[PDB]
Amino acid sequence: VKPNYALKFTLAGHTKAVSSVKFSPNGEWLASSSADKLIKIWGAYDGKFEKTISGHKLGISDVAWSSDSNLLVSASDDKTLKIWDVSSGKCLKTLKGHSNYVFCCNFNPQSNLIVSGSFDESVRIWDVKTGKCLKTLPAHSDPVSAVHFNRDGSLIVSSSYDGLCRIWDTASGQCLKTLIDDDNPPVSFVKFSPNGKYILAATLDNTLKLWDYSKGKCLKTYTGHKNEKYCIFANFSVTGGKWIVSGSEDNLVYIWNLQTKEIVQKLQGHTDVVISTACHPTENIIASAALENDKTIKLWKSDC
Amino acid sequence: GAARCRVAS
Repeated sequence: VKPNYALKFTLAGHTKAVSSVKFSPNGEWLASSSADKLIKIWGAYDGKFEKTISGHKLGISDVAWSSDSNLLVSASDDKTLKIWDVSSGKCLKTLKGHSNYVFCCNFNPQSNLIVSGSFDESVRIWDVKTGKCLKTLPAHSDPVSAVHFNRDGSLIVSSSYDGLCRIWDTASGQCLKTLIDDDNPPVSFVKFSPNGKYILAATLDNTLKLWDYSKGKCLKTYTGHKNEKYCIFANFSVTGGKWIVSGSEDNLVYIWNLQTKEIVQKLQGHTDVVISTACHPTENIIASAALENDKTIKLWKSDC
Repeated sequence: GAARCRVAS
């Protein structure tokens, strides 16, 4: 069984590179962030432009949805995060305390906490309601490329250019596990699997790895794509066949069979590094987005 | 720009 993703929509409007795209949990929307300092909201099924959200003073590297689809949080070169009400476009809170670019962000499933990672080598945990920083973890010795809560919120996984992935106890801020691998190439992305047992980690040696972090064992590797330079998002696709999905520096989207690790599809049509991909929560839809020479988002749809 | 859209310097 292989998918047949085909291009259905191209979404123009960002005036610099996109940094990331995320589907809302309720499946209705796609949020995009860009170096052009803006967030844009689009119809997930027809690509219809919905609105522009502004207020960051410098470009944005990441954006994430709350579990009820009502809020966004963004991470910006201006050293802040911003919490936005999606329906009104208003900035509800500005999260201050990082001393360098904020690179990555995420809500916990409860949506009362935000986790962020920054060039300042720290991971910060923020209270959504008050906007205050609850914890600063001296998480890494280089920029923090990704941060993600597990399915029950008790754990955070972080990755860094220092070559490490770390698992943290949310409540205490304490490090539960450090995953090191080979010669510790920069770790450019990480997230938990949907069941919470694995982490998918990208490294800048053109490699994705599925880890049982619980035992410290690499279960799968996904290769054949180009990833040496940028922190490119990877995903679990679970609505049809079980795929791994990633952008690539050869301007393609790659799709691998999760179990066999074979490439099952390469999506062509972007004209620059596909910095970000997202998988729709209920339909076989991929959103992909690219850097400066392209600046567009594409929506692709498959029968399986 | 944005950190994610740049390479490490």
